[PDB]
Amino acid sequence: MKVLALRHSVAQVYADTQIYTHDDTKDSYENAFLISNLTTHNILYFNYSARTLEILNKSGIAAIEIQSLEELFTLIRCNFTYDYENNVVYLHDYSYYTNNEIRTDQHWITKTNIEEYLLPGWKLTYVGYNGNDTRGHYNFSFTCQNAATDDDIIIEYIYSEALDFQNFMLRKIKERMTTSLPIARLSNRVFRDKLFPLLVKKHKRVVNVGPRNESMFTFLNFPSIRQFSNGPYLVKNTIKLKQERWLGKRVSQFDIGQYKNMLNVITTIYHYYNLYQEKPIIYMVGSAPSYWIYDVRQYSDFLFETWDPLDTPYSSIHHKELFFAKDIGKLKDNSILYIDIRTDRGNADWKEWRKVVELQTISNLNLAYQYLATGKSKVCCVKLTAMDLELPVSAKLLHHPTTEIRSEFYLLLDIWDVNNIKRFIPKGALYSFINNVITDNVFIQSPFKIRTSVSDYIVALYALSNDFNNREDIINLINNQKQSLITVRINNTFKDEPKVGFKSIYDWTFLPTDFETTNAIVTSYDGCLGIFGLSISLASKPTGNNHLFILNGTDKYYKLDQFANHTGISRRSHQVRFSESATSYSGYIFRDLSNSNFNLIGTNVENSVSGHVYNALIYYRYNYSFDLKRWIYLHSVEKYYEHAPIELIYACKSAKEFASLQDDLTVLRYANEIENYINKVYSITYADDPNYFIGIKFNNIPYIYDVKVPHLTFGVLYISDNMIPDVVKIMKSMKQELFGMDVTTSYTYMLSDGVYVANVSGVLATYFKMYNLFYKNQITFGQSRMFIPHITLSFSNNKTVRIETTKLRIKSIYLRKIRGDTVFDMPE
Amino acid sequence: MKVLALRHSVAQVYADTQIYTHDDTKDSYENAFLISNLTTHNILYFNYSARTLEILNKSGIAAIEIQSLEELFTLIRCNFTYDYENNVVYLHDYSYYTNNEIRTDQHWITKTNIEEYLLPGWKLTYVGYNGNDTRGHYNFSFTCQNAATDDDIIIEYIYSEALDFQNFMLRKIKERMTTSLPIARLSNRVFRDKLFPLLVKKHKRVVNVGPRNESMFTFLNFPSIRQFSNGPYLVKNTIKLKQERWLGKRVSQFDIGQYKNMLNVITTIYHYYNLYQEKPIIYMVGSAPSYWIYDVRQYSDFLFETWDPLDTPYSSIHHKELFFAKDIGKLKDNSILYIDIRTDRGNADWKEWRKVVELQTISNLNLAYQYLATGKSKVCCVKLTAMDLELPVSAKLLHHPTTEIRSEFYLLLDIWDVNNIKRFIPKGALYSFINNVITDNVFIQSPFKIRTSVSDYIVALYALSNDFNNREDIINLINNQKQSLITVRINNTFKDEPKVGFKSIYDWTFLPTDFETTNAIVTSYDGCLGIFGLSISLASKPTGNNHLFILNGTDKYYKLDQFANHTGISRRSHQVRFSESATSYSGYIFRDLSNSNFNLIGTNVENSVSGHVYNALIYYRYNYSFDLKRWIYLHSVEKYYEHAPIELIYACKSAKEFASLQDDLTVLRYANEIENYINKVYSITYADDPNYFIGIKFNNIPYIYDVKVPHLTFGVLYISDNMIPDVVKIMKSMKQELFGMDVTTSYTYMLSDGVYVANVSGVLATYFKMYNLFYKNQITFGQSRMFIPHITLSFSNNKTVRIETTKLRIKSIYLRKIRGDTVFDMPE
Ligand SMILES: Nc1nc2c(ncn2[C@@H]2O[C@H](COP(=O)(O)O)[C@@H](O)[C@H]2O)c(=O)[nH]1
Ligand SMILES: Nc1nc2c(ncn2[C@@H]2O[C@H](COP(=O)(O)O)[C@@H](O)[C@H]2O)c(=O)[nH]1
Repeated sequence: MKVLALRHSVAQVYADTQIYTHDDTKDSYENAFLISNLTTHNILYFNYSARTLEILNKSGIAAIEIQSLEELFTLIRCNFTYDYENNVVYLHDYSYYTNNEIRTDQHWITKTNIEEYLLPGWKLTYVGYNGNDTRGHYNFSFTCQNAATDDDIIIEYIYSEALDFQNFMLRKIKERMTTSLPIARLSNRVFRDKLFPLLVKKHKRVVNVGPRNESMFTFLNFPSIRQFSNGPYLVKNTIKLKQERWLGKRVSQFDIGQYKNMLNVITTIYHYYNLYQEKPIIYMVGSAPSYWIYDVRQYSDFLFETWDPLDTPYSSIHHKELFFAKDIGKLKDNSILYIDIRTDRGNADWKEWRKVVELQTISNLNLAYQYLATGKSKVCCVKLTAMDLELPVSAKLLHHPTTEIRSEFYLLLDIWDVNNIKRFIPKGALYSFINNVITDNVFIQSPFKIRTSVSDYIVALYALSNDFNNREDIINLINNQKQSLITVRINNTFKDEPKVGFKSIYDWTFLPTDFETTNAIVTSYDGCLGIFGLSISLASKPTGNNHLFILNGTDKYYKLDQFANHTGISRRSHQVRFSESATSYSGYIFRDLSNSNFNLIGTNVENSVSGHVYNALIYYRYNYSFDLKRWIYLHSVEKYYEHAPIELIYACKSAKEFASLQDDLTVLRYANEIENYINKVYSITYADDPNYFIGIKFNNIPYIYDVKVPHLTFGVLYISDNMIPDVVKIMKSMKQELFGMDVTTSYTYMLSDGVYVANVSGVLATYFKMYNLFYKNQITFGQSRMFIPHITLSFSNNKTVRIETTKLRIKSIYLRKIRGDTVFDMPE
Repeated sequence: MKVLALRHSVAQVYADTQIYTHDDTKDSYENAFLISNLTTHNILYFNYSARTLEILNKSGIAAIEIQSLEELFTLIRCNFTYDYENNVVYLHDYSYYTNNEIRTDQHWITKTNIEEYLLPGWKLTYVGYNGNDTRGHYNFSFTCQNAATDDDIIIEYIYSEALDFQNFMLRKIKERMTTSLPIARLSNRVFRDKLFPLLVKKHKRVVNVGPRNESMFTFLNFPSIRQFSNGPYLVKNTIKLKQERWLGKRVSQFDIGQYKNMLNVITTIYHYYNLYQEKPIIYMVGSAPSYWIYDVRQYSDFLFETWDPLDTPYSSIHHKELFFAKDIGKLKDNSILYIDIRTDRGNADWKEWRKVVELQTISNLNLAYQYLATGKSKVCCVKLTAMDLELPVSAKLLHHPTTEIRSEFYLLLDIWDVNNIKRFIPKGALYSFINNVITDNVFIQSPFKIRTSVSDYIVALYALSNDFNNREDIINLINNQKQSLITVRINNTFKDEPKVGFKSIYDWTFLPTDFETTNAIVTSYDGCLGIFGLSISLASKPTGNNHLFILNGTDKYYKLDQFANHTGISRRSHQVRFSESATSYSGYIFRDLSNSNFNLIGTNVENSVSGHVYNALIYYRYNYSFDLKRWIYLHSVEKYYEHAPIELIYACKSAKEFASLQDDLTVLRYANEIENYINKVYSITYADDPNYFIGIKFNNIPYIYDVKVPHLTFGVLYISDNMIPDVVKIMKSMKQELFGMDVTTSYTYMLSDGVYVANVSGVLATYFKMYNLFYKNQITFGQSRMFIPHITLSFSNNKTVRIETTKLRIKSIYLRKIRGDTVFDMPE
């Protein structure tokens, strides 16, 4: 939506493409609301106060100050993510292709030969995390940087099994200039970066579920988190594999040895974090060039100590040019040891040189056992060729990709992988692992058992919703659990399909109303950006991979008009009402017809009902950022605004009817889901065949009438005959809000056959309060019909006569017994 | 399938269209099995014994004796349902259209004018229940009758809102001669007729869920059943309805007053059964012609006492030609009173004649209250026009259809509908009920709360599976419940769609493996016909509205090879193996490839594995009549046949692979559903890196070999060193089943690289038994690999050499320690 707030005396409207203008000082909250229901994508907000920007930025709507026009305004056009507490703009613009470069955020790729393999004239540069080395280009009122990088192209290529690179990047560079900016995917690495370091301090613990190599680096300075994912591959499960022979396969023009050397270490550490909640010393041998070190130090600071003949530019201590051979007792315990002692064949005979590779492998294991023989908290990660070896069963294999597959895989070990566990593995049982099994993830820790906990702050962002997880176990994990941040997918389709996918995998799909939480928000992506200190410039789409977010047990459940609020509620309706092929009164006509006020749709300008909810139900696909359920519970019990209980049912009933004609079975369910939850948090009682009624007499009715005493039957009630004395409290306590309300009549109509009446206006708000006042005193009031206030005139069938809006005022009020000869109260 | 058993010396094969022949005396149930896996639809079985027919008829396969050819054989061609205990054939042939008639089983339609409204030349006749008046036409070795009637055409027409009848029947008569005979629909009224009268005595109390007007007459002689359905419409819910005026609507050329007069009584009774498990006297007034009485007496015998000026042919006592006016104390209590006191306008003025209709209505209510003022167990059903009246809230309205809508509806009352409950109803609130609300069902009793019970024998045949019922509540109703007969729909589609429908309503879809019952059958429609004394001639289709049946807590759980047995298991495979575009060994090749015996598919003629289950998994859509789960649990614990535990996993693993290539995600689930249930009822242990092994030495190996001692490693085991003394028991107890088994070798092969071996044959059955005796003695034995028995010859790579099948015999057996220098047992 991208609100751009411009200087009062310096501000221009030009022939732009998606620009509305807004300017007012009516209210801070009410102005932001009126903005947030505006249609277009780019809005100029000419005279402003900081609090109207606060509310929007809190609502996930990116709203920012603009002080100048030449570059501060033209470059903040493009889409972005805004941290509204440190005033940093994370742009997501792929217009940097124009000066003919790609850009990464990993230093190691710059030292490859890749620029030989890019298209002619292109380069890569500006290597910083989130583009934090972009900010040197711009000089604004705010800090700014373009976090768009092409990590996708390079990393997918490695996992792509394709060999021509120019063909590859030319394909993908054309995909972005064709298809939609995946803004939600890009904004997550921003979200993840600030999401954890504050969460860790606030709760003192955290568990994450399903981390992928999106987060290879997020957690390197967080030992005290415990991540769970797909389990590892074990030596225990090589016995499955059919035998196979050397397969010389090349899948990368440019050498990516530094990438696996980075991943195998990183895997080794998250393992060490899994076992002990501490973080190690990191010894190394055989790995000099190590341009992947500087990538690591941008996140967490580790002590790297290396033994290699060649240059290690990036380390604390490069101890020797000798490679660590048997001086093994000189190592500290709190450690990991990464062994990559290797060789390179020259032109020597492969059949005889193979003998050398076998002997190193025997040695490299002897180093591993002697390491793990003495001290505790020691992990290894050792180099192996594919030959017959005696390996521990419970150990974990790794084959992160490389330049080319030529028979080697790495093994990592723990202290208990030595304690009397050993198996013999044949040769071709390893090649069968090498050649077909690519390791996908450095996070090889055990799966998350789906059950509630009370010490755990559980995060689960894109791990659950998979079809293979028990639906009810995740539901109960969400309902019967405090302390979390869970994400699940919304049922964004019609005909209520419970499982939705890509023709590869299906995922479980939810509505908001699957969950009877106790104190929790259930909002969208943009809403939770606001909760955690962020705001985004692009709105969510009605279809596509939208996801419910669920915050349990948080400080922000009571702060309703701040976060996950009624912002954005009517944005799509206003499009339908005025523009997209309908009359402006379409919603004002339908809901009265569907609630049996179909004779009268004149007074549907004002005094209609079913405001917030009817929009929340039929356009949930757009505005599920508004947690409807949280809105209702906090008005059951006053913890601004107030509507009667009755109005919410009519909002539900009309959405059913609407979804029936449309045949949108998902709204139709969602309407059923709500209305019996409305009848849950509070009951509703109906004096269907009442005994008493509240009546209002007037001085003079400016109409023709044959009924001997015209009156307004203001409401009916069914009570016991000694709760009269506490009914009369209410008439007495609000006698002037009835004498003081603008009763007006302007016309006659036909309420029904043989019942010719007037219309009364301007009274309902008092009627809705009166229903609430009687309610909590446990007094029945009102019928299941819609109370349309009317003054009876005659039992005939006549013509609607219009007069000027003539004010009527109150003779008296009275509480009358139906078919009785006496009353007991009448204010005056 | 329709097995027709022909006389030995009198039996003919002619140029017929779907005829196989079968004839053998091998073994009774093995013969029926071989039959039941035959392809075609009509089978001649030339020389037979009664027990082979018993098994099939018990298996739901209709199998019958044929003694003659001219008419006993030619007319038993057509499809039918067979009661194999009373030897009655219920034919389902619509060839009676040829002599130009329709046929009903309700006497009242014959006295209408309908034959004026049939197509020219047609008639209707032969009015008996199930066609029980057909049997006078045929003189066979068995009783027989054609239960095909055209109740559909007439009854749908009444509920169709269409007015031209010739156009109607001509449409539907053409639907049957176009589309498929719905047998699963016609055989149910047979099923329902014998299903309840035996069930009521056995369980002592029966509840049925969702009865429709399929069963208007089934239950009239069963008070002690308690039916539940959609609740009634109440006076309480007229307050919803918009006001409306007289709507003169004609929807039936022929008068169907007798139909509503039948339904309103019948509704009145099932109500009385609901309140008081009882059955009443049935007084009447205003209803003389009453040709619907004889329909009632064909099911249950009631005392009907009528007051009407005109002829009542069918009753016990037509007391007077005066109509029951105020002599009301002369009635017995245990009763229902049906009031239809009415009039017929002549040419009198409708505006003045209307006054008469109003006064009767006031009177007809006075009769109703005076009735229900004195005695207990009294139920009324009274005639009303649409006018303003003072009605009880809790009463129940009825507008079963009629000739034409001209402002009348009937009301029924109970004893508590009078006890200080009354409301005023306006005129047009009734017309709005009349004109739009057609009553659907005489069964207006309250819904079934979906929860388990221990006194209840619950039937639920086609009521559950609806999308609006909580899935888990019905699941737990099936799992956590004994004493029932539940039906649910099968997931007959691919891509595992949980809810399936007609684009009108969706219904919850199941697999068999959703349910961990304790002692229950989960079979098809045809299987349960066998259980209850029936058998059907048409097989179920792979797609269409197939339904799981679930019998809990019944005497027949242990009788495996009788009911819901392995009958029919391989019918579709044999079609695929030989005919439908594949080699006969296709299944014998695939399952070895998918279980890593892919080097060898020579010995897949015999000694293959995964027999019953692999067919039960990939063709479940055809043979879900075989409850796979019941088959497995009763072989976990011996309560004929025996296979090893190991074989069932390989059956599951191969179905996964099969369903992966096909991408049939439902088998793929169903395979996962089973294999961890296999690992549930019993564990499996694997000596993956064993310590000991069982070895077998031979006199002389007729091959070339370089290993110093060729041997058969018959099996491996991982045990403690003082469970040798109870391993040797089994070494001893089966020493001759090893010496006595037909060890044979016929060729060499390559088991793997550098391992050149022979093949051993004919030993596995002993190997599978041995696995079980070590098993229940809690001894590990076998690896996760498939044990392919082999004699090692040389560590080279050579050519398969074939020899004649040469028998090898045992020098000795021995239990050896892996890499040890001693043994401790060797039989000889
Ligand atoms: N009673 C009530 N009315 C509202 C509320 N919010 C908006 N409205 C009404 O709905 C209108 C929405 O205007 P629109 O967004 O359709 O132009 C407002 O001008 C106001 O009349 C609310 O919270 N409570
Ligand atoms: N072990 C075992 N084999 C069976 C069983 N039933 C059938 N078979 C085998 O499977 C074959 C099936 O023959 P088909 O029906 O394919 O012509 C039988 O001839 C027999 O060899 C059984 O219950 N157990």
